[PDB]
Amino acid sequence: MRFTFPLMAIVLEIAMIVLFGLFVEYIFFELYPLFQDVHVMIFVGFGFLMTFLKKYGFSSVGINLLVAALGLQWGTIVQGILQSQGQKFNIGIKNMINADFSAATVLISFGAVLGKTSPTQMLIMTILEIVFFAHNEYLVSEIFKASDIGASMTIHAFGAYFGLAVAGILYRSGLRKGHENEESAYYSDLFAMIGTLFLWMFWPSFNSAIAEPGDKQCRAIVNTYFSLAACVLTAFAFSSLVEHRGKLNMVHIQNATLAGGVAVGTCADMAIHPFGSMIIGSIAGMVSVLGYKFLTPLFTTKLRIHDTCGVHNLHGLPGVVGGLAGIVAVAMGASNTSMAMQAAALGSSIGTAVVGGLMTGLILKLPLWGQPSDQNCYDDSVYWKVPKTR
Amino acid sequence: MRFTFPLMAIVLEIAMIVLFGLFVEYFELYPLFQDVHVMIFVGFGFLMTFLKKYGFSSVGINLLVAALGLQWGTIVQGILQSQGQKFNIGIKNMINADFSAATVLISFGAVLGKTSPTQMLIMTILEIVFFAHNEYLVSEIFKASDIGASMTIHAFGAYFGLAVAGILYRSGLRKGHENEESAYYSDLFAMIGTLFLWMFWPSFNSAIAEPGDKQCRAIVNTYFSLAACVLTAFAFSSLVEHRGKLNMVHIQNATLAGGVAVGTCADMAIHPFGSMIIGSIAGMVSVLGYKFLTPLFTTKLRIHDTCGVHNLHGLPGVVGGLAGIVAVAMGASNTSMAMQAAALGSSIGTAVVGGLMTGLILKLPLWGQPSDQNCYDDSVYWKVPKTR
Amino acid sequence: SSKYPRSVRRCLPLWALTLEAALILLFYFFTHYDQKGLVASYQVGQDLTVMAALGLGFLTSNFRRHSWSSVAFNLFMLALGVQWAILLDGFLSQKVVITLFSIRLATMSAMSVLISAGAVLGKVNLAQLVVMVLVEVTALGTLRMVISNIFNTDYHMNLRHFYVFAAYFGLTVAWCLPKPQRATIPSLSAMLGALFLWMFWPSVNSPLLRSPIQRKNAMFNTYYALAVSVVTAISGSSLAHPQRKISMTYVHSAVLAGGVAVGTSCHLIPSPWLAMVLGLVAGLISIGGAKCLPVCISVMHSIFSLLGLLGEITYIVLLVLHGFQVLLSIGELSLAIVIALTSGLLTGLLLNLKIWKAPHVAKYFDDQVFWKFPHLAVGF
Amino acid sequence: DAATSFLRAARSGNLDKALDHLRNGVDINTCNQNGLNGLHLASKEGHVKMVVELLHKEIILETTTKKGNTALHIAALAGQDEVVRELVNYGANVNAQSQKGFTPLYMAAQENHLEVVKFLLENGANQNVATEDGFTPLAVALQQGHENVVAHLINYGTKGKVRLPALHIAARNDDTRTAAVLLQNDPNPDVLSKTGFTP
Amino acid sequence: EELQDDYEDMMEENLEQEEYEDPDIPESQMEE
Ligand SMILES: CC(C)CCC[C@@H](C)[C@H]1CC[C@H]2[C@@H]3CC=C4C[C@@H](O)CC[C@]4(C)[C@H]3CC[C@]12C
Ligand SMILES: CC(C)CCC[C@@H](C)[C@H]1CC[C@H]2[C@@H]3CC=C4C[C@@H](O)CC[C@]4(C)[C@H]3CC[C@]12C
Repeated sequence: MRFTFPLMAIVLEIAMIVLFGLFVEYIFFELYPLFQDVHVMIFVGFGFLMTFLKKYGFSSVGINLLVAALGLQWGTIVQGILQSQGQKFNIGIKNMINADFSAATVLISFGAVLGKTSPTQMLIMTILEIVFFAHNEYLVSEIFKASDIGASMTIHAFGAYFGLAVAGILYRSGLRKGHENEESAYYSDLFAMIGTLFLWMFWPSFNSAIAEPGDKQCRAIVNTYFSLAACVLTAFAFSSLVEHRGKLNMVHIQNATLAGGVAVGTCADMAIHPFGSMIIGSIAGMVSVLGYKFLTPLFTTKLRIHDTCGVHNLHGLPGVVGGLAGIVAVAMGASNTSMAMQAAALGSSIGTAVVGGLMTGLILKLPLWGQPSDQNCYDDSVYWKVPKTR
Repeated sequence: MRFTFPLMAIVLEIAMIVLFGLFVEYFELYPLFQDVHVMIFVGFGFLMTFLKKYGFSSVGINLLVAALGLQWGTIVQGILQSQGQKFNIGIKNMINADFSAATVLISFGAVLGKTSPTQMLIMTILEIVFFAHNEYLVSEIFKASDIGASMTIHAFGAYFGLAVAGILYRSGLRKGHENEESAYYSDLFAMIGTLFLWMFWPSFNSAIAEPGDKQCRAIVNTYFSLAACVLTAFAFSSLVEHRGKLNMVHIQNATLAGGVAVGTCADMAIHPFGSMIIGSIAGMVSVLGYKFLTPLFTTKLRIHDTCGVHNLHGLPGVVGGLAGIVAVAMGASNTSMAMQAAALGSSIGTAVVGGLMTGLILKLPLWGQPSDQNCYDDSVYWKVPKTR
Repeated sequence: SSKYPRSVRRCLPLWALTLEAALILLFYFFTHYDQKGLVASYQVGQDLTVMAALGLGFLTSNFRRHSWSSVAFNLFMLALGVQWAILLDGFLSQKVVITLFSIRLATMSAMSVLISAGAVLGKVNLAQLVVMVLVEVTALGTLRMVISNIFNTDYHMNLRHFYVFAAYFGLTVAWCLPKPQRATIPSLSAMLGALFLWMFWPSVNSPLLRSPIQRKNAMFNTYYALAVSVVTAISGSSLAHPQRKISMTYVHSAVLAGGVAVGTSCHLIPSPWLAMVLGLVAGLISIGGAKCLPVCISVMHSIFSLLGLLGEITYIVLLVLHGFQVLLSIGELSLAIVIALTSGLLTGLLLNLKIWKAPHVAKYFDDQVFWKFPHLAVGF
Repeated sequence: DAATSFLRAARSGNLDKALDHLRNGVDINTCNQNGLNGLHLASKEGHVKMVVELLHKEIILETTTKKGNTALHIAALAGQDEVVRELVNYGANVNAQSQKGFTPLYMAAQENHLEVVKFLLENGANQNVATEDGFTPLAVALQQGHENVVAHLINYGTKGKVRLPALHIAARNDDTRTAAVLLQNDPNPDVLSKTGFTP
Repeated sequence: EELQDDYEDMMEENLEQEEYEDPDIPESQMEE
């Protein structure tokens, strides 16, 4: 109504403080550099990656900051309660990294509904999605006992599919044929390049933070590094291939260059080998560019689901590919654990993402959170003081 | 043909995959690697975003060139070190691959705005071959000390790019170009790359330094060289300009000359005051180069250098090599003086000759080179937004 | 007088080169050189350097036509301040042995000046900033040495007061200056700087902690307090604004609220809930300062000063739990504030001198005063 | 020594010392090594009384420096509003061009001198006169981000001289000194206003 | 203030050209 956003945020913060007081108490310095790289990814990479919209940079980066800052606290609480089964627990560097991972999942989902939601809706979606994500990742890691060290399934596919389901519930007809504000600018694309480059550079730390120290962590770093390297080449090549007169598209360069990092995640600590990691990255970049070119218009115009950042083409399809790659590696016998449990983890991630997104989007649909009108979508001025000068 | 670039990119990537399958097998230096990585992809990438209509090509072709470069440099340096056998991938392989990417990006800065991405892929492959062979010569045959790679990376890349740009000379661009001009927010974006390079250069100069006294010396010397270089670059930028105004080109580039010029002497016992002297001289030399030598190179010598990478990498790299020779003469290191001189000469000569042959290959009208009017324009290879 | 800037072609190069030559000579005469955790110890100082350069330089780049000067002048000030701080902490705490720890401490001394300069950026030229760097570093060193002599604390450990010293020094210098705005892209660059500052502020809250468990607890408290402060600052911005919208300028500084609130006591906070409470209270105080201080020049510097004072007060409250010590700590804080204000007065009176060729008040916040631009008439 | 001291007095605004030097016999048209006479220096430093006195003592109003800058150029670049009004009142050419093609309106527009820009526009300054690089006052104002100058330049357009001719202004105030200077410069006492009336 | 008379419109209004014209000879015919 006016005070809904500050009231909900202060109530949530007081709840976080009470939960931390009731449940949270006080290897660290070895893993802290990797946590710093992950933190920079969460708050700079995603935040500035979503600033490609010419009239939504403020909301992109600021709502990214708000969502991730709330998400680290809420993910700490939920993941710790799940691990301790309801008892008081201590927190270390791993809890910090896992909470940042939960924030990353919420940010991936946010990329689907970017420019069409209010900050209040974003707080609600953060709170609900972290619960769904934490339950799914607990199932995958403890019941299925699958290997998802880079979280192609539990983070990327989950966030993509959960975001798409929220977008379909929130889909607006006036936006199907495009919007005048759903549109990029030169310097906005340069800021998006800041975000893309930081994500691309710090992805090896992202995929290797929770890996077992020694051979597995080094393997994850090397595999992510070379997978991203191959993915850049294939993303550039197919962006040239699919576009008019061979001109490169900044959407592809901003997003599809990270698909190799997304898709190598499940196999990151496995002995895929550098050539095997490179092959997955090349497939990832190809698939991401083709998704951006062909599947996104199909999803928007006929699917009725609008995905602003194209997070499907970066997180969902490369995530499914990463899960498929992990099942193939078990068939290879490079990695332990069963094929059936990897497939179960993939299916559970997708299904829980779609179900939780549908319920969360049904909650977000209510006309109480100050969501923008159709004409005011992708506009900072709905919630921010926008300077007259660009 | 519009399919030249995607076909070349895919063929190069497939060759990379095959070579990795044939030759490659499987933590304290990882933060230093990440510092070097940030330098490679953000500092160099956004340092060339100063051109008003070439930011997309600068940052994106930086990413593409360095991504191809790390793989190809990994392969070439690994085969050189293993003498054709299989080799393992450590953190040092990744650091050295990023170093090869840095060399190619330095050369890219010379021909920025006048080349196609296809030309960039070809130049990446050829230049990495030449650079890796010269670096092997310096490290193993000469056994000279170039821990910060003033000679093997910076001077080599600068003079290689100068040779390429000389071969690719366009008579219509000697007097200038309408697109060859900076913008306000473009210079602001270039400051990002400047700041990141300045912040992380000590890790660049100390990543592969011998652990212990040498690595700490590299860090401290690089830091104080950069600290002195900033002050002297600002002072001389004010000195050479009308009414003492500051030039954003000088502030973006000459402030980094301390990192280049201290590289050979980084792990030597040259003391913080010696590193400060080196950085001060580097800032002076870089500003003077940008002010006076770059117009001389462009107009009279027919060598157009878009980013002025001569004034940042070549002249400060030569100064770094000379400083290494002098430091050896003063007993600051146990390496022979003649070997340092041989490393300097070999770096410059190999860079020049390889750049000539590479530019002769790039001069073939088969790579989608931009026309004279369309130089320094993203719209040749990119879908450009309709507003800034 | 002429609104056209006077030529600095003789003042600025001579000043900078003489400063650099003097620094080199002092380093030659007084500085001297000299394992397993070499990289780990280097990373803390690197994080401080990243914050000082990137976060502080870009945080003030939000001005419409003063982003170049903010970023580049911050870089120049950092480069001068670290060298001068190395020499000064060498002189007042003994030759000068140069270690990574000494570089880290000198970087902290430089960041104090960099924070103070935000209250005066857009109203001074480079030479005035050189004077400010020198005098502020000297004053901070003098304050630390005085506290070490009186209260028997370590000289290096007294650098904890640098938030409150920097805030009041900057406010005082800004008050002495002659009396006199945003754009979207500079606002996004300033957000980049603010994000880097917010992300690495736990490195500000524990460089001086030798013990590992103290560093761990302080880092945890800073991280959680900063998260709470970000949420409170973004949410409550709409309340403290006439148009009920979120102010990006307010967010850029109010994100750091919890970090400042727990800065001097994060090592003594035993549970994350208390740090989270302090971050929430810092965010609420930031809302109130944004809404109330303009009624009673830089408002963000004013709320920074209030938050530094609040951090000192919560240090006083916590130090009893872990009354003569209260009197000693209050005297320490009062001495710090008094020295900050007095040195700020002196710096402002020095900056008002004619010889600095300061910009005309009609030309504040404009890069054209200091920077070359094309197609301009130059000279007379 | 005498001419240099006269130029120093003109720079510092010491009207008594400058008048003493002129009484002694110092050439009023003397200039420094940069080609700046006393009128140029006084216009730079905003010394209105010195500018008026030097105009009354028959200084050449359109004398250019080594850069081609008239006194009006220097006053407009320095942002000296009162000096600009006084020089225009005594017949300064508002459309004068330096060697590089800069006009006083261009200098005022590039320096964000709004009041000078508006006064020059009301006095018939042509905003379409370009430099040797092809830049207009609007172009440089846009490049430097001077939004108020840009807005005023667009809104004015080509309306033209809406102030009276300087001789009409002098006749309205019964000012014989300014009229004498104007008629010394322009010998036409029947200058026409837009309404067709003579002074 | 004190400078409005320097502009052509204000001078035109001050000189009052309408005061040098024969305005009319009104009759106001009684019938209609
Ligand atoms: C690396 C640099 C500093 C030194 C070596 C560069 C030399 C070999 C390069 C740079 C300048 C170059 C010349 C520049 C211009 C021309 C004119 C053109 O119509 C034919 C090529 C020709 C004649 C080039 C030949 C190669 C050249 C002489
Ligand atoms: C680049 C060419 C022109 C040479 C100029 C560089 C000069 C100024 C530099 C390069 C090598 C430097 C020396 C290297 C090593 C030492 C030993 C040390 O214990 C004292 C300083 C001293 C003696 C340095 C002084 C400065 C120095 C002589």
